[PDB]
Amino acid sequence: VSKANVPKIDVSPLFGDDQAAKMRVAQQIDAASRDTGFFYAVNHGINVQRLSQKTKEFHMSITPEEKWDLAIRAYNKEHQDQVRAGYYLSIPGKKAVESFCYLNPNFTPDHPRIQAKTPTHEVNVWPDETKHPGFQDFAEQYYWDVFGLSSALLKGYALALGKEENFFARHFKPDDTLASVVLIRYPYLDPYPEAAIKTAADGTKLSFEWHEDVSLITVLYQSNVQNLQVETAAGYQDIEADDTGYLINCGSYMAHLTNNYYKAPINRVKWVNAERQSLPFFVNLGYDSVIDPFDPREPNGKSDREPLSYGDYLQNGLVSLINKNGQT
Ligand SMILES: CC(C)[C@@H](NC(=O)[C@H](CS)NC(=O)CCC[C@H](N)C(=O)O)C(=O)O
Ligand SMILES: [Fe+3]
Repeated sequence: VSKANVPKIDVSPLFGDDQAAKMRVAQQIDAASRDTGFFYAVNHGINVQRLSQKTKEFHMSITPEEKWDLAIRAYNKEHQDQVRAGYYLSIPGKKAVESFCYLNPNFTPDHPRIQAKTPTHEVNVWPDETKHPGFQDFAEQYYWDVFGLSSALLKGYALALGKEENFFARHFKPDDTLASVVLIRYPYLDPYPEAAIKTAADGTKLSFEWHEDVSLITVLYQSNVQNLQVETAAGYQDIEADDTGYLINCGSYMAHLTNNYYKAPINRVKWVNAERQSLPFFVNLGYDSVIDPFDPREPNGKSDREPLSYGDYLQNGLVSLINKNGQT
């Protein structure tokens, strides 16, 4: 098994006003997006030490009672509105992974999309404050911190594609974003449940099978345990861990709108028997966001692909991913 080329890109110029320096970051994003599809964003300004500490404190203290009370509909029939947000339970002996997903904190009962019952919009559920002091405040603050980094990254992707820097970010707004955070715990288990280990076609033991990401881009922090692989024509390559950087890649919405010029890399999660954290932020636009496709390979830039509404894309992508790779 070879190792993927995953460059470490200093993204700090994307927060500034040095336009030429931003173009030099964009060039690196372009190069990575045309190669394996992944890069590490470094010098990003997020305190990832506190992110990992606060996330660990939550995973390691929530009780079974609290998990039922927060559980998504797949684990608790009483919670028919929780298709996305809430707790995703492990199944001892069968399923090792567990996680907590939350959405835009601005999705309240006031919100027009909640009042209209538009799919993919939900009001977040939270544990008891006294049982988890500071957790909700940390998690909401983190949502906006990673939103800020993601907006910067989107300026880099726009410039990389020959567009003005707001081409993506203009659709990425705090009032309507469908972006999500998932706080995933992959546990150490001895013995490890065989049912929680899948065997790939190439014989590799996996915790999550091959897929393209359902996102515009994915902005991922993981603890320092190597696990991810990306598919190339020459086979799967290992993505090295870097618990100081954010692992970035394009999702299938980007592949659609660029006429596959920036592909959505196929990736999978190797089985590793080690306690670790996986904390993705899925950069999703608003429900009615439509980006007009283009083809950077063509002199005239024209694409014949249909503009896709982001909400319909997300609803179908999340359902399909559950159908293909299982309820997480
Ligand atoms: C590879 C990581 C991103 C992570 N995998 C994942 O998070 C996988 C593959 S991208 N993603 C999903 O299952 C989609 C979760 C969407 C979320 N419930 C929501 O409502 O928005 C892992 O560690 O398994
Ligand atoms: Fe993925």
